[PDB]
Amino acid sequence: HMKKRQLGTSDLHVSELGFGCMSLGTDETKARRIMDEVLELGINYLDTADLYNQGLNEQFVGKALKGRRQDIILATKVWWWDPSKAYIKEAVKDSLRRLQTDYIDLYQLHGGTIDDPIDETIEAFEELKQEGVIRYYGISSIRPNVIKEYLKRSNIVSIMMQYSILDRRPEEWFPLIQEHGVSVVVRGPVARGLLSRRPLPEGEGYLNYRYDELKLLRESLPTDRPLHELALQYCLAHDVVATVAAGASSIDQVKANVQAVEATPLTAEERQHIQKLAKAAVYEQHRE
Ligand SMILES: OC[C@H]1O[C@@](CO)(O[C@H]2O[C@H](CO)[C@@H](O)[C@H](O)[C@H]2O)[C@@H](O)[C@@H]1O
Ligand code: NA
Repeated sequence: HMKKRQLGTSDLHVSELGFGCMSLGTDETKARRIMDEVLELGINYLDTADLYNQGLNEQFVGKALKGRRQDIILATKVWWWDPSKAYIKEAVKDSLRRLQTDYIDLYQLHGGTIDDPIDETIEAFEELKQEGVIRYYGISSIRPNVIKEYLKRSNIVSIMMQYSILDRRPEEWFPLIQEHGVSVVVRGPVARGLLSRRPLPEGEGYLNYRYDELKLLRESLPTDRPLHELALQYCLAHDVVATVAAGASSIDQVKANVQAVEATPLTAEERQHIQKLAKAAVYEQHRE
């Protein structure tokens, strides 16, 4: 019942819910148990990169892939900052060794800026792709100047962005991304718990929302779906979004995310109501 979407123009067909950001823990047996359940739910997209400062243990994920690697789409990212070709090419070797596999499906640049050596970076990814060490590459960025450079100059297939009802800054860039045949991978779709059952911490805001505005918005949003489901479905209602990496701290939370993603898509009345009710901010920094 887990649907898939094409990632950009690539041959990667990713589950609409992806898995990432878990302390799979200290015990291998239980980590493998968690992974078996993730895959049983029809999730086929595993991103080992840190999201909100938690990644996936590559040694454990490697052991979970045993016997089924061909059916899983594996993503990773690229201490001493060294922005060279040689660094990008050497970093992926480490992940491959830990993962006990010989290719990565999607290799993603984190920490990019417009002052980086952009041709060198693109060349490193293209050389890895031509050699088959990776199948495709992408970036993780909320900087429009970085995004525009890689859309114009490279063959990225994906951009990972923080995106939710409460952070609609990405939407400005969706037409440009889609015109280039690129997809968005979403992080933070539940706004780190602000679009769930957890209390809004008193007095605290979120981006350009004050506390009182978060309270009013929770209450004014449609109530015929749980808020968590409305949040995930709002992200998915945009064709540019290929997959959402929602946070989880347990198998029960993964199962809740799966149930929400497999719910009925938003209609027009629903998506429009949300667009009108929620702020539509833009990025202030790194625009050009
Ligand atoms: O204030 C003008 C205009 O800005 C919006 C943008 O969403 O609200 C921002 O400004 C308010 C007044 O300073 C803040 O209370 C609010 O937190 C902030 O987002 C609009 O709501 C408002 O019309
Ligand atoms: Na614009």
